[PDB]
This record gives sequence, C-alpha cells and structure tokens, in this order.
Amino acid sequence: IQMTQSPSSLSASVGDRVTITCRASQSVSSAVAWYQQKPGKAPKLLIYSASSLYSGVPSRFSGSRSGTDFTLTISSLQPEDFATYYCQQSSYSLITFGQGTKVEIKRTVAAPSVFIFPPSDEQLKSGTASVVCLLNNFYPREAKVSWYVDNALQSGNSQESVTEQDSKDSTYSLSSTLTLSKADYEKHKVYACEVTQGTTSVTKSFNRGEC
Amino acid sequence: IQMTQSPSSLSASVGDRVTITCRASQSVSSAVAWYQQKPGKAPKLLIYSASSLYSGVPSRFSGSRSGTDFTLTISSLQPEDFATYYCQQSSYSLITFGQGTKVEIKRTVAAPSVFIFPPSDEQLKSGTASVVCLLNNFYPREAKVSWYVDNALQSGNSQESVTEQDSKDSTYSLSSTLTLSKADYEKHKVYACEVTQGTTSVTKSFNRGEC
Amino acid sequence: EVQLVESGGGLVQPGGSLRLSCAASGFNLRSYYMHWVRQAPGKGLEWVASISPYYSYTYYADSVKGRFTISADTSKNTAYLQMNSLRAEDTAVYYCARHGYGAMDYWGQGTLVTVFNQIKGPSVFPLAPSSKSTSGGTAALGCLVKDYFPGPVTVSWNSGALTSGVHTFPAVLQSSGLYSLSSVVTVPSSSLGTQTYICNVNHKPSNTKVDKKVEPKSC
Amino acid sequence: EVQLVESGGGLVQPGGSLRLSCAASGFNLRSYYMHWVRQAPGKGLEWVASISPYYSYTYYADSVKGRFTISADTSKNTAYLQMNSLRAEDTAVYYCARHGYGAMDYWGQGTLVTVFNQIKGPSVFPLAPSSKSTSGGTAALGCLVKDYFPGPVTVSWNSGALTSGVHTFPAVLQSSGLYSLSSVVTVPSSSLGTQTYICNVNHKPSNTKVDKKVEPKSC
Repeated sequence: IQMTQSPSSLSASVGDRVTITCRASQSVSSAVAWYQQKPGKAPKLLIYSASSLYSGVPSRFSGSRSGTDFTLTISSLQPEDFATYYCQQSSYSLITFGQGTKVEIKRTVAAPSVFIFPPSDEQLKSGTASVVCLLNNFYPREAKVSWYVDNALQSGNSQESVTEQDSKDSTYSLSSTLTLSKADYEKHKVYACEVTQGTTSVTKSFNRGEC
Repeated sequence: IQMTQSPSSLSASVGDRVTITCRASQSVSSAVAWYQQKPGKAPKLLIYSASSLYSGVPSRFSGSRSGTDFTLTISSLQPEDFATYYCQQSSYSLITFGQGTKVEIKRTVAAPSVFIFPPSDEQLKSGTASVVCLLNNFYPREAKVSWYVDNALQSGNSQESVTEQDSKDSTYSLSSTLTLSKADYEKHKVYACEVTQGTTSVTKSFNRGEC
Repeated sequence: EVQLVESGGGLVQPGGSLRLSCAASGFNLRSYYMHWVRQAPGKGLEWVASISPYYSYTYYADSVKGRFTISADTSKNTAYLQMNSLRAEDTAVYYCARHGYGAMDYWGQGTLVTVFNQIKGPSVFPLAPSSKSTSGGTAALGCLVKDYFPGPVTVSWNSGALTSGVHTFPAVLQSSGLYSLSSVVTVPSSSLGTQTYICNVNHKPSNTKVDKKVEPKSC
Repeated sequence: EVQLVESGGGLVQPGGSLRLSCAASGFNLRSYYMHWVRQAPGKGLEWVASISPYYSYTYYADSVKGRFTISADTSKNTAYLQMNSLRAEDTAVYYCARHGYGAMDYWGQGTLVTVFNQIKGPSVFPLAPSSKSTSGGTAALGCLVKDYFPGPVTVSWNSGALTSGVHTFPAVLQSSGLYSLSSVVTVPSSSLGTQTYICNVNHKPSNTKVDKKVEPKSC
C-alpha cells in the first residue's frame, strides 16, 4: 500500500497531546508498526500490530486503526519525544514506509546566553586562529550570527553548528567558529560576535591584549 | 626468494641487444617467468620456465638461467619493445616478483614540430577558452613549455600531457592546454607558446582577430 | 545482547560493485526474517530487500530488482547485500534489521553507500588547422575532449582508417574534477583542401558517441 | 575467448570492507590455479593471494594474512577477493590472473582500490572561560576538537560525571577535508575557583584519547 503519513511535520509544547495519522491506500493487513528515529540514530520500534506497546516504550505512546487511517497518539508530550516518526506496513513481503512526520517541541521564546572565546595560546603557535561564538539555550532555532573584526564585517570564513533540541528545556545551542590565520589575528584588535533574533541583537567582544 | 632485477631502468636504440638480469636470493626452482607490462595495460606473459617462448611472443626475446641469475635477452630491440619488464618466481606457492626494469628506446635527438590552436568559436560561447600548444615527435622527453599572453608570462593555468613513446620513431608528443575564461581571452591579443629544449627555444603565436 | 553490526560501506561510481555485511550476535540469524532498509540523507525510509529463515526466500524492492542481491551465510551468522548497477538514487545510509512480531525489533548502526560525481558526457571541440600552423607540407589538426566523467573515452579518426600521425594524449584531471584530453593528427597541407577529417569519440560510461569534423579556422 | 573481467573497486576508509570480483569466460575456473596480483600506482608487482582448483587451497601474502580472504564460486565461474582491515599500502590496481604452466597466462583489465584521506588524530584546544564572558553567576567553558578524520570523536566532561549543561556540537567538515567540532558546558561562576574541568575526547579511529583541563585565560 501507499502509507500516507499526516502531517509532514508539527510542533507542540510539553504536555500536549499529539496525533499522527498514517493512511493505507488499500489494505486490510492490521500489521502496522510505528517507529521513532531520533536524529543520527537508528529507528526505534515503538508500537507493533498498531495496538501493542513494544517492551520498553513509555506509556504516552498509543496506537489505533481507523480502518485505513492507522494513528499514533502521544498522550503527554515530553521534551525527549522530539524526533521523526515513521509508520510501516507489511503486506505480502511488502514493507512500505510513510513519508515521515517530524516532531519539534515548542517552548516559550527565549534569548541565548552569548559567550566569545579568543583563540588559545596553543592554537596561535600552530598558525591558525579559531574564534568561537556560543549561543546557549535559546528558542526558536533561527538566528543571524555575524562576525566583525575591528568593526569590519567578516564573511565566508565562519562555520556554524547547532545542537539538537535539548531533551529537558526544549531549547537549542549554536556555535559559530571563525577561522583565521595567525598573521591575520595578530593584525587586528577588536573582535566581536553579533547575534540577531527578531527585534533583539546582542554583541559580545574582546580586545587583543586586554587581560 | 628475493628476485633482484638489474638494472632498474635502461635506454637503448633500435637494433640494440638488451639484457635484463633477475637474481634469486636462494632458490633452485627453475620455474621463472618473464612479463612485459606496457604503460596502462596488463602484464603480458613473455617467457616461462625461463627458457620457453609463450605462444605469440616475438623471436627477439629469449631466456636463460645463470644458476641464480635468470636473464632475459632481447636480440634485436624494436621500438615496440619499450615497456617495463618484470621477473617472477614460483616457489612453494611463493610467487615473488622483481622490482622491475623499465626499458626506454634511445633515438637521435630531434626537435618538435610546434602548433598553436586558438580556442574554437564554440568553446568561446560556452564561457571557457582553452588554448592548446602541441609538441609533435620530439626526443628526448624533457622540455620547458611556457605560456605568454600579450608578452605576460602565465603560470598555474596550464595542464600538460605527454604521449607514450611512439612505437615506430621512438619519439614523444606533448600537449600543453592553457585554460582561461571567456572574458580574459577577449581582453588580450597576443597569445604565444614557448618551448625550450637544451640550447634551442621556439615560439608560435597568434593574434586575436588576424585571419 | 542482540546486536547487529554493519560494514562494507564507501563510495562507488555508477555501476560498480559493493557487498554490504551485517553480522549478528545473541541470536541465530538463520531463525529470523532479516531486512535491509535504506534512508537517503535527509529523506524518508525505503525498504530494500528481505530474506527468509532457512527457506532463504529473498524479497526485493522494485527499485533494485535486477541489480541487488541479498544473501545470508549461516556459518558466519551474517547477512549480506550485494549492490551492482549502482545509481545516484542508491546513495543512502543502509541499515539491517531483524523481523520481530510484525515489525523490526532490533537495528544496526548503519553504514553509508555514496555514489561518485555522477556520469558526464564529454564536450568535443575542434583543434582547427591553420595556414599559420601549416609547416611546409605538414598541417596539424585535432579535436579536444573536455569535461567528461568517469573514464575512459575512445578516440579514433575517420572511422579508424586514419592511424598514421594520430596521437591521443593521456587524460588529465582538471580542477573541476572532470577528465579531459585531446587527440591530434598531422596531415599533408594539400590534403586540407579535399580530405574531410572526423574525430570519433566514444564514452561508454555515458553511452554517448560524438563525431566532429575538424575544419579550417575562419572568422 | 579466454577473458577475465574484474569489478568491485572503489575508495574505502582504513578498515572498511571491499569484495573484488573476477568473472571468467572460455574456461572452467574450477580447473585452474587463480591468482590475485596488485600494482601500487607507479610501483612494482606484488602477489596478493591464490587459490587451488577444486581443493580450494588458499594461499596469501604475508602483508595481507589475517585481513584478506580469497574465495571462488564455481556456479558463477567467478573468483573473489574480500578485503578488510584496509590500510594505506593497500592502495593499488588489482588484477586477477590464471596460472598457466609455471606462470600467469591470461590477465584481467584490473580494478583500482583506493584508501581515504588516511586517519588523523584530533587537536584539542581549551575554550577558556573569562570574567568578561562570566555572566552573573554563570560562566562558560569548553574545549575544541579540530582537524580529525574520520568520524567520530566521543567527548565527555570530568570522566562523564559532568552532564548537566554539557553541549557537544555536531561535527563540521572544514575546507581542509578535516572534521571538527566543540563541546561546551556552563558552570557556576564561583566554581571556576575550585572545580577542575577536564574534557574527555576519544578517537577510536586513531585509538587516541585526549584529556585537556580547561582553565582561566591569562597572558
């Protein structure tokens, strides 16, 4: 069958009741299973026979079947439940999967605590200077990180990495790494990191030499 | 055994008598074979039992055994015989190979016929201009190809490829490809290719527009 | 405990050949239905193949039928996935899982299979002969092979009749990761007027053959 | 005619797994001694492995003994070479040949096996906490993981006791083809004076573990 999973994504705060619907195009095989694929891990079996809770699966998850619309229910959303969820049919050796439903955890909008790190004395001796800017425990995911060197805006020499959603407070975390040569770092004084969320922008800075 | 092949390389003109020696460290197994590996091809069996000529091998090749120094002999070197040659022992499932002896064909030193090709009308429309300089049928292998654009020397934007030795006249052939953008090619007039062998240097040229 | 370990991943060109391995521990692999599931980077789940305990009834997805082979070796307690005729879509993380009840109970860590820079037909440009190039009674012409992947390209001249003077150069790797080369032939300067000269380039990887007739340069 | 065709080549990381294939035509592969020979790019010939007709007595070179397996399948008339625990030296063009008389009569076209960008242990630098960074009673420190290959690196803090506030970032691919990431933790500003903070980075690929104690920045 053609497992049509609805919706393709959704966001819900902690404690919400979450429903994901998976509709089989034309089938009567009650054998339908639910899985949870956390980012970067293998799919974890949750519900089999579209009713039975695999051993070791939290209560909150429950399964049902509206004839063709097999539904997965999370009674009380926990921050750990953020993941992508898939539904799976097994007809005559016909294992078909749904397109997938990503679940993000909504949370009260919060600003990041920002720290800036000058490159270490060791890394300077090697010849490369990496200045790293940290955005800690903020929501939502999106932001604008800009690098400034002596009030001159930098571009193309930065790499950013964002953590997955925190499984306790539902917030993110981001690190922007600015890479420069030793000679370039020794040729400037003012290093600043600017972060822009909505109507608010914050800038941490350090001056080469100030101790 | 440790098949020590001597020499690691040699050069000889057409008609010369060529000898390659392969010495076994300590063996009595007469089972020694000779192969010819032309550049880019698979090893071709030449002599087996260090005396017998594999079916389809020219007369010129012959084998012998000086107790430990198994020798391959080419009575009348042909230009086709240019290749790398290997010797092979088969002790108790102990197939060991010699380091290898490359054979190049010496020839009367000759200068290359040089041609220069402006980029085609088609390649110009695509956006990239490739100017190719040809060095035809010269000996020895080594040369110095330099690109000049309006008498300004070019660097790093050229790629050269040299043919294997011609199996008839023993000479080489080289093509230097100079790659430039459409805009750069339209911004200059004089294009010249300079080749330097020993005491002689030759320069072909074309002027954008001259027809 | 019940553990599935996968190995054999890497990068291969379209076609190629790759045998993914899936070794099991804590259970007899001959006693369970075993499945192979792939996940394209940033995409959904697609079932690849399956095999039956003992009976060894192999099942395949229609997207791989005729290219992939699933086999199991009881002695090593390991299941395998042989991958031939690989394509761009075959780029995914491949997992091996064990059938439990009516689902997949245990899963492996998964190993990645990646395709190369994809096939690319060559571009053929004429190395135009010229009177300025014309040296006495010897003129030179060729036709350039540019930006092809992967190798090789077979270049011949005038359907293979022209052999004397033909020089096909070894392929280079341009900075764009694309192979390129050229083939040239020296011709009598008089033959420029009458003899037509066509280069025969064949790219079996892309199943493309180009035949360009090199001709005098003009304006 | 007697023809040996090879397939299964590609690029793999050190270790990995690769099964080279060698299909034969025009003769029963079960009736001949079959050999595998490798040639390093721009180097000599090295015999890899061998197998006996029917008896299937496998012989190996000392440089591969314990990592490579040679096997033949009579049904497909094909001989195989399984390659595990791959290293940098294993980069070569691999041929399959048939033993004739006391030599190798026929040869295949050969397929290339290439190793990756080689293993590289990570460099660990301290993300120094500072009073300027110190926000109220919350200070931030970490220790950077730079220029490692391949993945992954396991980063923990204070032998794994420190878990609250630890944030290990996903790895990036720098322009040098080298993986890099960082791990940070937020600490009480008072704890800077007394609590020592060590990052625990482990690189199983290189079998290297680095433990750096992040400390206040100074001059």
